[PDB]
Amino acid sequence: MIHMRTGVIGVGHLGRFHAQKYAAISQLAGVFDENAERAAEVAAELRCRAFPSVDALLAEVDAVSIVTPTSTHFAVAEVAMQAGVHCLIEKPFTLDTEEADALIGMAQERHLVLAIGHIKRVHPAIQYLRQAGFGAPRYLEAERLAPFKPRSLDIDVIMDLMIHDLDLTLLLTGAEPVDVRAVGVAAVTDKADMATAWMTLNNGTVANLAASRVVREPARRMRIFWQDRYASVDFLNNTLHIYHRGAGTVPGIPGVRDEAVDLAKRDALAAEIEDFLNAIAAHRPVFCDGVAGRRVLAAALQVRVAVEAFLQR
Ligand SMILES: O=S(=O)(O)C[C@H](O)[C@@H](O)CS(=O)(=O)O
Repeated sequence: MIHMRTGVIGVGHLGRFHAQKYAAISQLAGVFDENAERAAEVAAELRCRAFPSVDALLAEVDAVSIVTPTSTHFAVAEVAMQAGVHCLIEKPFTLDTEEADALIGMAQERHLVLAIGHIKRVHPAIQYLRQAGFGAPRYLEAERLAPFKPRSLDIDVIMDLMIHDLDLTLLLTGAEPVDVRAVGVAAVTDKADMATAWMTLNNGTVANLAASRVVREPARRMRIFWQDRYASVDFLNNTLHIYHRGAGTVPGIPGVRDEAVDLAKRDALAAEIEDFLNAIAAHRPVFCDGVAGRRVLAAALQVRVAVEAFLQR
């Protein structure tokens, strides 16, 4: 438990979970939401305050999570940083890279920790693969497929789904995109319901990333290819398999050993929030800062522009 005054700005569906975590691991002053009823129920459930304004929240805390709609991230984070308050912003960072540039600048001027909520970085399989030190993968192939739900029309297939694997790509490789091509399929509306991007980075890595909001059953998978290894990750079922050239148990693939990696299930959002607060308190680097958030944001905008161009021809 960290000794820190914390708050959440925006306590809808996911903001409430942020608030639960902060209440468990820090001194949660309370919450603010534009819908007063909703803040009031969140505060009643967590036994914190429901604040009458964002400013009165900010007066009583050192750090906040910002879990408001993406188009509001800039204005809210601007107010929060003007008050010298550190910020964990839910992904995606902002709507465009100029807002992200401005908040990075204001954060540096204020000597504030700026973290973006890119939860997939703290997934147990990704942590294990980073600690294995395999180097930059040469090829990544990923699928993020979500069933159509009443709210799916507000799911941006690139900015809300694919951005996870775009970010993972940029992190595991440490490289920058040189070429982005993409296709999209729009069934319900003019907006893509599924998209697939083919990204070439400046170290020669290729990422082949699919996302959909209209599938039957969920699917969250990533296959990763190095020169001497193959990693298969089921994010949903929390499983990891690593193949190397070996001693013969794998059917249909000769001369390879499949190592089933024993992954522990942990609370990802609790992990991300503890990391944010430790970064403030120890001055150590946070799991995903503003710079990385903007990197993936620029890539995702490239993908989306390509997708909308495909769909419009
Ligand atoms: O089980 S795995 O996760 O190892 C791969 C899948 O079986 C297959 O759908 C895709 S692949 O094997 O051709 O890359």
